[PDB]
Amino acid sequence: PFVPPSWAPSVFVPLTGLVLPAIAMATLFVYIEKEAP
Amino acid sequence: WTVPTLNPDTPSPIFGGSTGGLLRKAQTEEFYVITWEAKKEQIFEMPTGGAAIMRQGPNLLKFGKKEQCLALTTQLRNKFKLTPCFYRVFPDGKVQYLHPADGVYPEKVNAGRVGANQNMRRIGQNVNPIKVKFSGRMMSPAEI
Amino acid sequence: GMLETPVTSAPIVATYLSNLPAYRTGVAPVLRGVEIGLAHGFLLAGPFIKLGPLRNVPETAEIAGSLSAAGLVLILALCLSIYGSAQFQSTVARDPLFSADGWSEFAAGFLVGGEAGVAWAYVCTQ
Amino acid sequence: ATKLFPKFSQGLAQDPTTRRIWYGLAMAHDFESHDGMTEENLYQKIFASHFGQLSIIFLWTSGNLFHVAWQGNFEQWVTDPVHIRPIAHAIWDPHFGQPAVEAFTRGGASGPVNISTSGVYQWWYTIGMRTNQDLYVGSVFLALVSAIFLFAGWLHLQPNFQPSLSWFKDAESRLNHHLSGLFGVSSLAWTGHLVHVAIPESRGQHVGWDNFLSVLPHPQGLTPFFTGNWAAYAQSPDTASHVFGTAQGSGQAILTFLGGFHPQTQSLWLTDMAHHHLAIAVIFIVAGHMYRTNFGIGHRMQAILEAHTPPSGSLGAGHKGLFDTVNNSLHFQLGLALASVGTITSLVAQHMYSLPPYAFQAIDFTTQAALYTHHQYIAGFIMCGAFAHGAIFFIRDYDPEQNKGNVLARMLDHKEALISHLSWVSLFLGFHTLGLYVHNDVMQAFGTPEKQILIEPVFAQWIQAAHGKALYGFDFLLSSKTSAAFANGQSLWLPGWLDAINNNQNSLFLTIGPGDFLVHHAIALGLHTTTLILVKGALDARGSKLMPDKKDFGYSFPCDGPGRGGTCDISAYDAFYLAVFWMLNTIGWVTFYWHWKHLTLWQGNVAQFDESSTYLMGWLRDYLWLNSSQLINGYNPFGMNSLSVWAWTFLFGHLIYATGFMFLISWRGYWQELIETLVWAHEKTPLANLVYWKDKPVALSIVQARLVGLAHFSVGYIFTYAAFLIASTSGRF
Amino acid sequence: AHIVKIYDTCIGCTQCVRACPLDVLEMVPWDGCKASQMASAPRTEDCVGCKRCETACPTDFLSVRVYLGSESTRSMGLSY
Amino acid sequence: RPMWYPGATAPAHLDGSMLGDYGFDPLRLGVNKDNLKWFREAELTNGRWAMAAVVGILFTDAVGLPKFWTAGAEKYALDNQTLALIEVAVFAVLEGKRYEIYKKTGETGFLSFAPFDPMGMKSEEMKLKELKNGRLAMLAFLGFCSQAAVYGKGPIETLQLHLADPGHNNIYTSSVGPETAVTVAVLCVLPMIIEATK
Ligand SMILES: CCCCCCCCCCCCCCCCCC(=O)OC[C@H](CO[C@@H]1O[C@H](CO[C@H]2O[C@H](CO)[C@H](O)[C@H](O)[C@H]2O)[C@H](O)[C@H](O)[C@H]1O)OC(=O)CCCCCCCCCCCCCCCCC
Ligand code: CLA
Ligand code: CLA
Ligand code: CLA
Ligand code: CLA
Ligand code: CLA
Ligand code: CLA
Ligand SMILES: CC1=C(/C=C/C(C)=C/C=C\C(C)=C\C=C\C=C(C)\C=C\C=C(C)\C=C\C2=C(C)CCCC2(C)C)C(C)(C)CCC1
Ligand code: SF4
Ligand SMILES: [Ca+2]
Repeated sequence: PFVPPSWAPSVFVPLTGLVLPAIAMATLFVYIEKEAP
Repeated sequence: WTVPTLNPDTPSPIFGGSTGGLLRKAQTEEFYVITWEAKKEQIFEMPTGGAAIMRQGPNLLKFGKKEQCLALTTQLRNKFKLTPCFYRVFPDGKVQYLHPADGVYPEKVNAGRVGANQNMRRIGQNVNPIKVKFSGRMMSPAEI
Repeated sequence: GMLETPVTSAPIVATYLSNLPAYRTGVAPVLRGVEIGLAHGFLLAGPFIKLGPLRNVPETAEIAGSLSAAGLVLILALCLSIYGSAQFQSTVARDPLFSADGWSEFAAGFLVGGEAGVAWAYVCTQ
Repeated sequence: ATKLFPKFSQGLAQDPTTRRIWYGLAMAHDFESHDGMTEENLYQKIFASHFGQLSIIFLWTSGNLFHVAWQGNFEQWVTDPVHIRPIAHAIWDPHFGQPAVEAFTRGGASGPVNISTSGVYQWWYTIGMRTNQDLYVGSVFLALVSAIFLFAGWLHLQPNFQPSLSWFKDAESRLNHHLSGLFGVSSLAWTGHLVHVAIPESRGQHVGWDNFLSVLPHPQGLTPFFTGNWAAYAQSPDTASHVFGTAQGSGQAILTFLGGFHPQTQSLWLTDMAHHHLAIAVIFIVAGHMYRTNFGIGHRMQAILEAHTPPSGSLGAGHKGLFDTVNNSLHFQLGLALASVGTITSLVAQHMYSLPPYAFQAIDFTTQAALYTHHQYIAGFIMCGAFAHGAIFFIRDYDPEQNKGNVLARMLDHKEALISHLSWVSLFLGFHTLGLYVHNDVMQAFGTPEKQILIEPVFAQWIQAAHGKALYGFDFLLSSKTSAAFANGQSLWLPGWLDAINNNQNSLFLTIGPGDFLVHHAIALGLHTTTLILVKGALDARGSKLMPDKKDFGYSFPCDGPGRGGTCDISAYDAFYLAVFWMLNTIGWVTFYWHWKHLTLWQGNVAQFDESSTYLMGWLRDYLWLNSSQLINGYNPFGMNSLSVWAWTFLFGHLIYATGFMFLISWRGYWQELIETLVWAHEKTPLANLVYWKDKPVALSIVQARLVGLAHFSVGYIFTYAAFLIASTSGRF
Repeated sequence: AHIVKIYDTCIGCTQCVRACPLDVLEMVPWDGCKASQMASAPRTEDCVGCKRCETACPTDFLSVRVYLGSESTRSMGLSY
Repeated sequence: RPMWYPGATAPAHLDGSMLGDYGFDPLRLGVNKDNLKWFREAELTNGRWAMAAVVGILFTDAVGLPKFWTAGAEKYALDNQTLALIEVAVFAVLEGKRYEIYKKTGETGFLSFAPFDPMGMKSEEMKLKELKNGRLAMLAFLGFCSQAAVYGKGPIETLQLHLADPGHNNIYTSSVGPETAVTVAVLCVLPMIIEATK
C-alpha cells in the first residue's frame, strides 16, 4: 500500500527540520575544525 | 658587519597608548620589534594611530605585523633620515633579524646576495598551462 | 602600548568579574557549569513564557515557555559540547576548564544546571 | 595547525582563516585543481559523480510521484481535469494560524495543501497513469533505480572495477551506443509503452502488468508489420467526438500522423506521438552504426575531421588536429554539451507552449506559464555555462602547437573582428530599440498615439503565412489552395495542422504586430549582448593588451592590481559574471513578453497587448502594476487568503536581490577593516574572550564576493518573478 | 605563499624594491643590463600580494610578476 | 576467531583485543582509539539497560499488568511532576559517580564502588557474556517496540500469534513487508559486495 500514517508529517517534518540538521551541522562543524595529525 | 642582537631592556618612545596595538597573536604566534637611534627628541606618527615622541638615543617598539615595522622604517628614513632595524620575536623568546637582512638596505645592490626566484627568460616565453597540467597541485607556467 | 581607562581598570569591576564563576580558576568545571546553567535557565524561562505564541491561553503559557526554554538549554549544551570538541584537540596556573575533559564536564554541568534552572523557574511562578 | 578539511587541497588546509571553509566548499568539484590528480583518476571521479547525479535525479522523481500518490488528488483530477486543481503535497507547519489553515485547505483535500504548477498531473494522465497505485509503484521502482545507480557509483571506484583511461576515450564506441541504444532503443521502448499502454488507456481500456501480455495493441496483431502493410496501423483513428479516457468515439489505429490537436484535450494525438517516437527511434538506431569500433566497417572521426579542409585555404588547415583537442579536453566536451542542451531546453519551452503534448495542459494557464519560464531560465543558465567552459578550455586545455592553422587557431587570429562586430550589432539594436520605445512613450504621453513608429513584422508574418495562416492574406505555399506543397499534404497531415494554426484560441503561431516586432528586437539585443560578453571573455581569456599573460593566472583570479590604469574584472570568470546579469535580463524580457501576450490571450482581450506593448509605460502599468494587485493583497490588515505565500515570496525575493546589491557594490577593504575592529572588540571583552574562534575571521575574497552577490541577485530575481507569475496567473484564472 | 618572479627584461632601476611595503625584493649583482643589477625575491614568505612592485616596474611587459598562491597569516596581512 | 559473516576481514583497528570482536565497523566510527573505549562503555551500559528493560517487559505480560507502552498513562500513588524531579536529582549524583569511575578505572560501577561485585564472579568470560547478552537484549527491545508499533498487543502475544501460522504471520506479511523484504535481500547481497571489492 505504501501509505504512511496520519501522524507521519508530525514526526518527519520536525525531524528533518530540527533534529537531522542539528546533527549534520554538529558533525560537519567537528569535521571542519579537526586538526590533522 | 655582524647581525645585531635584540636588547629587550631598551626604552620605548613616549606614547599614551592606543587600541590599535598588539593582540592575542603576539602572545600565541609572533610579534615584531623595531629599534632605532634618534639624534633628538621628536614627535612622529605611529603606524597604529596617534602621535608618539621618540627619545634621544635608542628606541624600541612592538607591532603585530612586519608591514607596520616597515612603514615606520620608511617614515623614519624619509623624514628624520634615521636607520631603523627590526626583528621577529616568537613567544618562546627566539629573535630573528629581518631588515636590513644583510646590513645594507635592499634598494642598493650589495655583494654576497644570491639571486632568488629569477627566470632567465621573458614573460612571452612562458609555456602554456596545458604543459603544466596534471602536476602535483595548481601550478602556473611561471613556476617552472 | 594599550589604552587604559577607569572602566577597565577600576578595582570594583575587577573584583566583580573575579567573583563570577567563569573567573574562579580553581573549582571543578562541572560546578562552574551547574552554576552558570542555573543562572541562565532561570532568566531564559521568562521570554518564552511571557511572549510565546501561547502566552494568552491560561494554564499552558508557563508549560510551553518552560518547555521552549528547556529546548534552548539543550541546544546550548550541544553547542558547548561541539565547541569543546573543536577547540581543545592537542597540547599563574593553567585553568583545567580549557581542556577537552574540562570543557566536556563543563557542558554537562551546564546542561544539568540549565534544566534545573528552567524547572525551578517554572515552579516559582506557581 | 593543518586542518583535515579540505582533503583535496593542502594549501587550503593550511589556511588559518575562514576563507578555508568557503574555498573548500567552492573548489570541491574542481577535480583538475586537486592535489595529486591524474587523468585516469579524473575520469574515474567524473564517472562516480555522474552516477551520483543520476541517483539524485531518480530519487527526486520518485519523491514527486510518492507525494502526488499520497497527499494529492490524482484519482479525482482524472475525473474532472478542467475544474479541479492539482495538489502538489500536504502542508504541515506549526507556525500556521487558524486562518492560514483554512486558507490553504483547498482542492478537495482534508487539510492545507499546495496546488502543483509543474504539470506532472497532465503528463502522467496522458502517458497512462489513472490510480494512486500506479504512482506508488512507479515511485518504488524509481527509488530502486536510484539505489542501483548510487551503488554503481560506489562500485566503480573500488579496485577491479575502475575503468582505464583508454576506455573513457573510446569516442566511436560511446557515440555508437548513445545513438543506437541510449537514444534509439529508448525511443523504441517508449513507442512500445505508448502503443501498449497510453493509447489503450486513453480509449478506456486498462492495460497494466497483469494483462498486457493478453491484450492486443491492434486487432490485426503484428501481421501488417511483418507483411509490410504498415498502412493498416493508421486505419480507423480517433474521431473528433472522442472522449479522453473513455471508449466513446475511440478508434483502433496506433500509428497516425493526423496532425493538429485533439478536439477535447487540445493536445497532440497519442497515435501521432507514438508514430513520432517510432520514426526517430529507427533514425537514431540507424545513425548508431556510423563509427568504426571493432568490425572494420564504420568511420573514424579523426579521418572525417582531417579530410574536411577547403582547397582554397579559406579555413587554413581546416579541422586538422581537432579530434585530439576535443577528445583530450573535457572542458571542450562540456561546453559543446551545455550549448546543445541549452538550445534544446529553449526548443522544449517553445514547442511545449505552442504544441501542448499532454492532455488538458493548455487550459492550465499557471502550468503553461511556469513551465515556459522554468525551461527558459534553465536554458539561459546552461548557455552561460557553455561559454564559461569554452573560456576554461582556452585557458586550461588549448594548445596552439597542436592546433596550428586550423579553424580553432583562426578564431583567435581574428577575435578582435568578432568582438567589434558583436559590439556594433548590440549597439545598433540597443540604440534603435530604445529610441523607438522612447519615441512611442513620448507620443503616448503627448496624447498623439497615431504618431508613434509601428513597424509591421512582415517577415515573420510572411513565414506564418507560409505555414498556412491566411489572416495576413499572402496566399502562398500552405496558405494557397493551389500550391504543390499544399496539395501534397492534404491527405496526410495538413487538414489538422491547418485547422489548428488558423484557430486564434490556441498558442500555435499567435498573431503578431508592431509590439511583437519591438520586443523581438529587444530579445535580439539581449542575445547579442550576452553573446558579446561571453565570446569576448572566452577569446580574451588567454590574454589581451592589458594583460598579455592572463593565461598564466588561471581562469578565475581577483585582478592584476591597480597598476596600468586599473585591472578590475579582467579575468574570464568576471566576463561570465557580467554576462549572467545580461542573461537574466534577456530571459526576463522573453518571459515578460510570453506572460503578457498569454495573459491578454487567456483574458479574451488581445487588443490590450497589441495597443499597450508598443510603449514601455504600457508594459509597466498594464502588465506589472495591473497584474500585481491580487499578489500584494495576499495578506493585508483585514486578513489573508491562500495567495499570501506568494506575497511573502515576492517580498522574500526583493530582499534577497537587495542583499545581493550589497556584495555587488561595497567591496572587500571596508569589510576587512570593520572585521579587524570586531576582532579587537571580541579580544578585549570580558566573559566573552574565554571563547575564541578556530579560524581567523576575514572578509570574503573579491571572487567570492562577486559569486555571493550574483547568487543573491539570481535567487531574488527567480523567486520574485516566480511568485508574481504564479500568483497573477492563478488568481486571474 | 604568493609566487614572485623576476624576468631577464629587468633594467635594474630598483623601483620595485623601493615600492615593496614588506621587504620582499632586493638587488643582486648582474651583467645583463647597463645598471649591472637585477631584482630578486628571497623573502617571498612575507609577500602579501599588493602588486606595488608591478605598478613600479617600467619595462613592457613587466619584469616582476606576483601570482597569488596559498594564503597564510603573513600573506593575508593579519595582525591578529 | 569468527567474524560477522563467513569470510570477513578486520578493518585494521579491530584486531581482537576487545571482547566480542567480529570485525564489524563499516562506518569506521571506532577509528579513534580514545573513542573506542567510550563507545565500548556506552555499548555496555546500553546493553545493561536493555537487559533490565526487556526482562521487565517480558515479566509484565506474563502476570497480566498493563502494557509497556501504556504503563505511563496509568495513575500511580505519586505525582508525575515529583517523579521527574526525584529521577533527575538521584541520577545526577549517580551518573556523576559513575563517570568518575570510568575516568579512574575504565569500566562501569555503582556509587563509590568501581568494581561493584559483592559476590565476586568478575571473570574475563563473564565480561564477554554481559556484552553478548546486552547486544541480544538491545535487539530484543528494538523488536518489542517494532512489534508493538505495527501489531500492538504484546511480545508474548506476538510469539503466540506466530505459532498459529508461521508461514502466514511474519514481518513480510505485515504492514512493513516489502520494505523489510528488500532490506533482507540487500543485506544478503552485502557480504558478496564487500568480498567482490576487498
Ligand atoms: C542545489 C545545489 C547547490 C546547493 C548549494 C547549497 C548551499 C550553498 C553552498 C555554498 C555557498 C557558497 C560557498 C562558496 C562561496 C564562494 C567561496 C569561494 O571560494 O569563491 C571562489 C571560488 C574559488 O575560485 C578558485 O580560487 C582558487 C584560489 O587558488 C589559490 O589558492 C589555492 C589553494 O591554496 C592555490 O594555492 C592557488 O595557487 C591560489 O591561487 C584559484 O584562483 C582558482 O583559479 C579559482 O577558480 O570561485 C568560484 O566561484 C567557484 C564556484 C563556481 C560557481 C560557478 C557558478 C556560478 C553561478 C552563479 C549564479 C548562481 C545562480 C543561482 C540561481 C539560483 C536560482 C534559484
Ligand atoms: C528528493 C525527493 C523528496 C523531496 C524533495 C521530499 C520532500 C518532502 N517530504 Mg518526502 N519522501 C521522499 C522523497 C522526497 N520528499 C521519498 C522517496 C519518500 C518515500 C520513502 C518520502 C517519504 C516522506 C514521508 C513519510 C514524509 C515526507 C515528507 C516531506 C515534506 C517534509 C520535509 C521532509 O523532508 O520530510 C522528510 C522526508 C523523508 C524522511 C524522506 C527521505 C527519504 C530518502 C530516501 C532520503 C533522501 C536523502 C537525501 C536525497 C540526501 C540529501 C539531503 C541532505 C544530506 C543534503 C517535504 C515537502 C513529510 C510530509 O509529508 O510532510 C507533510 C512526511 O511525512 N516524505
Ligand atoms: C524547519 C523546522 C521547524 C520546526 C518543526 C519548527 C517548530 C516550531 N517552531 Mg520554529 N523556526 C524554524 C524552524 C522550525 N520550527 C526556523 C528555521 C526559524 C528561523 C526562521 C524558526 C523560528 C521560530 C520562532 C521565532 C519561534 C518558533 C516557534 C516554533 C514552535 C511553535 C510554537 C507552537 O505553537 O507550539 C507549542 C510549543 C510548545 C508546546 C513548546 C515546545 C518546546 C520544544 C519545541 C519541545 C522541547 C524541545 C526538544 C525536546 C529539543 C529539540 C532540540 C533538538 C534540535 C535537539 C514549534 C515547535 C515558536 C516557539 O519556539 O515557541 C515558543 C517561536 O517563537 N520558530
Ligand atoms: C546501449 C548502451 C549504453 C547505454 C544505454 C548507456 C547509457 C548511459 N551512459 Mg554509457 N557508455 C556505453 C554504452 C551505453 N551507455 C559504452 C559502450 C561506453 C564506452 C565507450 C559508455 C561510456 C559512458 C561514459 C563515460 C558515461 C556514460 C554515461 C551514460 C548515462 C548518461 C546519463 C544521461 O545523460 O541520461 C540519459 C540521456 C538520455 C536518455 C537521452 C536524452 C535525449 C535528449 C537529450 C532528451 C530528449 C528526450 C525527451 C524529449 C525528454 C523526456 C521528457 C519527459 C520524460 C521528461 C546513460 C544512462 C555517463 C554516466 O556515466 O552516467 C552515469 C558517462 O559519464 N557512458
Ligand atoms: C553539466 C554542467 C556543469 C558541470 C559538470 C560543471 C562543472 C564545473 N564547473 Mg561549471 N557552470 C555550469 C555548468 C557546469 N559546470 C553552468 C550551467 C554555469 C552557469 C551558472 C557554470 C559556470 C561556471 C563557472 C564560472 C565556473 C564553473 C566552474 C566548474 C568546475 C569546478 C567548480 C565547482 O563545481 O565547484 C563547486 C561549485 C559550487 C560550490 C557552486 C556554488 C553554489 C552555487 C552558487 C549555487 C547557489 C544556489 C543557492 C544556494 C540557492 C538557494 C536558494 C534558496 C535558499 C532560497 C567544474 C569542473 C569553475 C571552474 O572551472 O574553476 C576554474 C568556474 O569558475 N562553472
Ligand atoms: C538600464 C541599464 C543598462 C543599460 C542601458 C545598459 C546599456 C548597455 N550595456 Mg550594460 N549592463 C548593465 C546595465 C545596463 N546596460 C548591468 C546591470 C550590467 C552588469 C554589471 C551590465 C553589463 C554590461 C556588459 C558586460 C556590457 C554591457 C554592454 C552595454 C551596451 C550595449 C550596446 C547597446 O545596446 O547600445 C545602446 C546604448 C544604450 C542603451 C545606452 C543609452 C543611450 C542613451 C540613453 C542616449 C544618450 C542620451 C542623450 C542623447 C544624452 C544624455 C546625456 C546627458 C548627461 C546630457 C549598452 C550601452 C556591452 C557593451 O559595451 O557593448 C559594446 C558590454 O559588453 N553591459
Ligand atoms: C536589503 C539588503 C540589505 C540588507 C539586508 C543589509 C543588511 C546589513 N547591512 Mg547593508 N548594504 C546594502 C544592502 C543591505 N544591507 C547595499 C545595497 C549596500 C551597498 C550600498 C550596503 C552597504 C552596507 C554598508 C557599508 C554597511 C552595511 C551594513 C549592514 C548590516 C547592518 C546591521 C544590521 O542592520 O543589523 C541587523 C541585520 C538586518 C536587519 C538584516 C536582516 C536580518 C533579518 C531581518 C533577520 C533574520 C534572522 C533569521 C532568524 C535568520 C534565520 C535563517 C534560517 C535559514 C536559519 C546589515 C546586516 C553595515 C554593517 O557592517 O553593520 C554594522 C555597514 O557598514 N551595508
Ligand atoms: C567558446 C567555445 C566553444 C563554443 C561554444 C558555442 C559554439 C556556443 C554557441 C552557439 C549555439 C547555441 C549555436 C546554435 C546554433 C544553431 C544552428 C547553427 C542552427 C540552425 C538551423 C537550420 C539549418 C534550420 C533549418 C530549418 C529551418 C529554417 C526551419 C524548418 C526546418 C529546417 C531544418 C528546414 C566550445 C565550447 C565549443 C569550445 C571552444 C570555445
Ligand atoms: S621595477 Fe622592474 S625593471 Fe626595475 S628593478 Fe624591479 S623588476 Fe627590475
Ligand atoms: Ca492501468
